[PDB]
Amino acid sequence: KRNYILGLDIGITSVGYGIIDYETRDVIDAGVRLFKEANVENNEGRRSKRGARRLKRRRRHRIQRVKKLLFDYNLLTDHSELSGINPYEARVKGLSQKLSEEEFSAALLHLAKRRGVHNVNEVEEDTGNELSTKEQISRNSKALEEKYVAELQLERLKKDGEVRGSINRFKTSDYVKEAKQLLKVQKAYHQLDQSFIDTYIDLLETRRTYYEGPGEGSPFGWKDIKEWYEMLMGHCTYFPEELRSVKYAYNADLYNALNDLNNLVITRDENEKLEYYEKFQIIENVFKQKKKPTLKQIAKEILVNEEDIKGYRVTSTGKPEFTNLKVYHDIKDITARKEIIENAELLDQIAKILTIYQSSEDIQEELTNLNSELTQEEIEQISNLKGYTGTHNLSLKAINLILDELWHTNDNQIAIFNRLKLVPKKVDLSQQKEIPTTLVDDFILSPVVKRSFIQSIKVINAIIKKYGLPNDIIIELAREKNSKDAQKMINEMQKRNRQTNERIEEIIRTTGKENAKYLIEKIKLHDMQEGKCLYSLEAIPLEDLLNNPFNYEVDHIIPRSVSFDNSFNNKVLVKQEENSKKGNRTPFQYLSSSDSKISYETFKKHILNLAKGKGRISKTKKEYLLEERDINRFSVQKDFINRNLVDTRYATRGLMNLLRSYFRVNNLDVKVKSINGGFTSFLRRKWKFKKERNKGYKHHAEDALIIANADFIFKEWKKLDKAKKVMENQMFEAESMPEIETEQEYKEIFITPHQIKHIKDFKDYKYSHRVDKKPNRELINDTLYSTRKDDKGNTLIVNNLNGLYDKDNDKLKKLINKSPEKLLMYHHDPQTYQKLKLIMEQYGDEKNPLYKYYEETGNYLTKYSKKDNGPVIKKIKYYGNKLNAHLDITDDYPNSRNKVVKLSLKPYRFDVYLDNGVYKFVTVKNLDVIKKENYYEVNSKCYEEAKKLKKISNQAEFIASFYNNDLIKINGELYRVIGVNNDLLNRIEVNMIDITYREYLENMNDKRPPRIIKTIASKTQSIKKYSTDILGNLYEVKSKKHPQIIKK
Amino acid sequence: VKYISNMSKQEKGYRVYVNVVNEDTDKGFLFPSVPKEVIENDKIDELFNFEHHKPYVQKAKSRYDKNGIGYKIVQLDEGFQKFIELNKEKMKENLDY
RNA sequence: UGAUUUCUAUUUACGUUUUAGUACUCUGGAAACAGAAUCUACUAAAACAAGGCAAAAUGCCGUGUUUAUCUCGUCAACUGUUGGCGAGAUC
Repeated sequence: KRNYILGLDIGITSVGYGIIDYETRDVIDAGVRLFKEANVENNEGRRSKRGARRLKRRRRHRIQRVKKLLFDYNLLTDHSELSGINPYEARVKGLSQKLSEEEFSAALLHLAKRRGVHNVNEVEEDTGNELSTKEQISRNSKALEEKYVAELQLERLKKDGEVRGSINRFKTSDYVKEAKQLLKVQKAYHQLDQSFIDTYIDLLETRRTYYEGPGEGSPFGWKDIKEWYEMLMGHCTYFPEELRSVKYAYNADLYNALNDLNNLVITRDENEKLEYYEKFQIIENVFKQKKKPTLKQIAKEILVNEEDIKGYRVTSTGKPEFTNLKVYHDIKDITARKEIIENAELLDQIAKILTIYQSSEDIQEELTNLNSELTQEEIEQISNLKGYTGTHNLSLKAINLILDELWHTNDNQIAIFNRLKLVPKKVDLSQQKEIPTTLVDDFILSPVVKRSFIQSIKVINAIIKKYGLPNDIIIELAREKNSKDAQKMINEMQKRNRQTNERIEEIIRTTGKENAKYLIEKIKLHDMQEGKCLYSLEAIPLEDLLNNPFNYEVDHIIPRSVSFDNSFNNKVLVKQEENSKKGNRTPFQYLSSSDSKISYETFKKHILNLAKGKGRISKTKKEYLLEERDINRFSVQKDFINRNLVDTRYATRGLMNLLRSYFRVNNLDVKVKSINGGFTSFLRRKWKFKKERNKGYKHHAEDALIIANADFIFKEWKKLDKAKKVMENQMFEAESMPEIETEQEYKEIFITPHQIKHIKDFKDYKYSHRVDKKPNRELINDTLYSTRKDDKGNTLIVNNLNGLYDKDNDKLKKLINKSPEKLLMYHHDPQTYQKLKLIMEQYGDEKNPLYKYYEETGNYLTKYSKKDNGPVIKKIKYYGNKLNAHLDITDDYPNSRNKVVKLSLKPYRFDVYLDNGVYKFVTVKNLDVIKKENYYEVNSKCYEEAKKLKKISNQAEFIASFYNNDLIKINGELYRVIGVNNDLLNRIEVNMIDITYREYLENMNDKRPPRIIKTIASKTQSIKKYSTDILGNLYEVKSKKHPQIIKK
Repeated sequence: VKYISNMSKQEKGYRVYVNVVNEDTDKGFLFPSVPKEVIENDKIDELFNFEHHKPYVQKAKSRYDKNGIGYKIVQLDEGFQKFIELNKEKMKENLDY
């Protein structure tokens, strides 16, 4: 039960934990929990396919309902036939003559199939054919000023020969007019009720609105407007009764703006912060008068200079980032009536209307039903507003409370949240045994960091359960957002390092030595300052620098005592005397003193001109050099430590707040802290714990252990206690008695490798892998294929070739030059193939010869025709591969002459049996699972057939079953299961646990295939099942013979 | 002994540096903003009342004739008013005054 | 060394393939058309992750998240054997 300093490293695929003894500094344990990287693309695809299924089913059911209606009024029977009925001709004929029952109902069904668009406003950008949907419908309707849709369709069919395509886009209003005229004249001969005509018109021009949602029985649906509204906004994380506000509300905008304002620091003879009256004057005279605020306006507001102002949020380029007033200025540019624009409740209601309502007429009617002073034409102008989406973190009640607290004090959101220490009240943390994991779900985080937080939280839960409540917990979160952002950063790092290496090679070729490679830091610093010291402005020659650097020291601008910043933005290559006279001082606190060189105004001019010069000075460094504040105060140390030592990112902030709140609710005195990444990077560098990391998963634990030691150091020195009291937000009694002063004290307390060897030489790590057992995964590949059975008995898959008139599509030339017998026109249309080959031999110079042919002649290829009236070729079918594994769907297609299949049956698991002393196994594919109402059942018939496939006897003693990453042990060697490679050959694919096999081969520079395939047959000694904890402790597994069939 | 070691004219006042130096210790006090009414009237009695950084403590120099900026260092009892004349031009060189 | 966006709702016009018709081509032919292939196009009906619900319905679910195995079992769903919430146990 020994108290330990728990250390966590949270990444996108790993959670590394390190348990270190509190008072002896020895390593108790260290492990890594692994998990696949979550991705929003999977959910996005599932949602898109669900919507597509909804659309298809709705259209089919609408057609079935029209069919039932026609069967009611005897417009059809169960014996009719419409084989030869072309619905277009009969539909244009119904406008002027009599239609038979068979001719009528076909036109009615063909109308009910494609019925146009109700609201032209909502449209996607899925137009490769360069045509706006709204614009296409408008042009068609302009061509329909004196025509019905049936007339236009049939005349286009008679003129060109095409009806379907991107030109058949109409709006429902016009189809409804045509159907109404048809019913009008057609009513005379067939007995049709007025209510029947109304029912058909309803079935034609009715669609679900975006607020009704799905019907009854759907778990995603609702009952009325209140339920949909509550579901869209969601309950507040703090207030269960009050729902969240819109992201672009008025109160939320003002809250963010005042947070920005309270983050200000102004060098004036008055208070350096912002007072109440000044803030209100700013809101009225600057924020309410200009849409996008600038630093210049806020500067000239209070009679100060923009250059004297510091501490403002920045954009990517270097411009100030101040919160703009969205709703206020979007309304003021329509009406300046003070009663309408000023009333905060009216603007909040307008925001809530514009956000959750999107169709123009509904916005109009629900602003009209917001009874107030609001006029009517103002509603007309407001309806056409754009860009009101998003949901705010907190509710409007908490918004107003924090708004009062922000107006009256000088704190920001961080400081207010740390002060009042409000607890998440969704799930009560008091009568909950373990850490609540559902609290992470309410937070608005990406599923990647959400999964990582759930995993880290459950790891902390297991650690607490198996070892007791800790004393100190420390957590570091990775810089990478996803894998692609990590790759962006890696690419930029390699590119910048290559450029610095090439510049260093140029310098070394200039002077001549290997001496330039060792001076990198200094030489780059000098480079960013045009060979000039900053404290004294004396010239720093590069030749002298290469020769004898010892007089040119890399001084830290803000002392390491308080700043903790060791980044590139905190170094200045200076004369030795300037550094010797600087000491534990800031350039503001030194340059104006006696010991220093040239005064501070000249330096300010030089550094502000250098910051504007070619971006050679970072914004952080520019703020560092001009720190005119007293670092001896507590506020400045708090700011520095919170910025460059604590993870101020919202994700780590929320994880911290959750852990601290749960620990404080149960009155369990446990201190948790978060640490900045660059600080741990400097530690790992100067410790030389491991300069290069290629050993494998173990690295993820290592850093954790490291930061644990970091927390250790923050307990072993009374001087550092202040930092320990800031990294945890623990109340400190004006104390300021103990401190760390000389930067050499920083070097001694931090750089000194205390207990580093025991962290290096550890060889008893642990590893835990994640098991994905959820069935109903991706079953089959989505694309659908046809097959042709050639003279060779093997069946052949037909692949299609699209877009024959692009410019970078040489696939047709490739197919004609490699082996033309793969094309189908070779065997079934040799004349057109000869014409195509002539064109190919004609235009070898161009990449796609057919495109150049079409651009030079204006006619894309025509089929061979005696009268030269053949059709157009747009896609070409060509042979592919054999048909080894496939899902046959011939039963769905009627009397097909070719078998229709889909490819790549995705496997789900595999069950290992032992028959008469030889090991066999049955691969359960994802198709073999039926989803009966959240009850997943393995098909007994298909499973028995799969058993029969391997000739598995009945007396075969069932050994075990294996899902993804369920640990297996064969012949005595332990591996993790990647999955079935080729079930027909009794092969599985496994991998190592402590390292990827690719890296295991890259360590020894082996060129063997980086994947391990094992064969399960008589050539196998034993097969055993092994799992692991969520901490990494290995365990055997009772088979529970009779493998799992039912899945909840 | 208190020496006026460096001065810098600002828009609304003067930045002052004062070294209180005993036999073996030099304590540097930086006053970022001193009102112009106190500077132009040689009101050296109001030095400490203005806000200042914590004193930087170092070993005492042998003498305090000339600092790095070449300004002539004067004693605080002589007043900043005379310092304003000592090196007005040298201060004009480096943009303070 | 250099700062939050999840979940969900509506609809359109495409696309893939089968069947049928037509156009195109190729056999015996003045012709009717007798006949072969389904390459290349147009139109219509239908299927479009396997399937499972439901009974005239602006009908529903099916590629997302959590996923440490298996025990005594209390109390539960159920077409008999798995899921909370606990006690427990691992070559």
